[PDB]
Amino acid sequence: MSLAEKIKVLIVDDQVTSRLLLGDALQQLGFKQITAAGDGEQGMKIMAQNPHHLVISDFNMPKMDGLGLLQAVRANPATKKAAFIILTAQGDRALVQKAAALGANNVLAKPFTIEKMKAAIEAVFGALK
Repeated sequence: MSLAEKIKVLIVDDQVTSRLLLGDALQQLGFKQITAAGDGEQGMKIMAQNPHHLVISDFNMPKMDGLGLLQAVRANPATKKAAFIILTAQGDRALVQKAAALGANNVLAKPFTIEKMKAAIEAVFGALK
């Protein structure tokens, strides 16, 4: 169609260390494509403007955090298939299901552990039934 792969990873964080970590963790995972722009908002338009299948951001001061992205997806079905990640000192499946049920396509946390991170990604990728 427009993108044989149409599988791009969007990772934008206010802090480099944060965006670097995520990009690093996902890097070793060989995600697909690391796309970062300004912030959730900047990365949202930059991401939407193109193909994407992952939306990970930090909690620094993004104009469009995980939830923010979800809200955007609700306006754009193009990113409605993009799984966003939101790392916070909360990590509650309740919030995940809350947003994930609010309309979000997929909300996963970005743990410092490869086990959790690999699991999250493994889910964001697999997401079978």
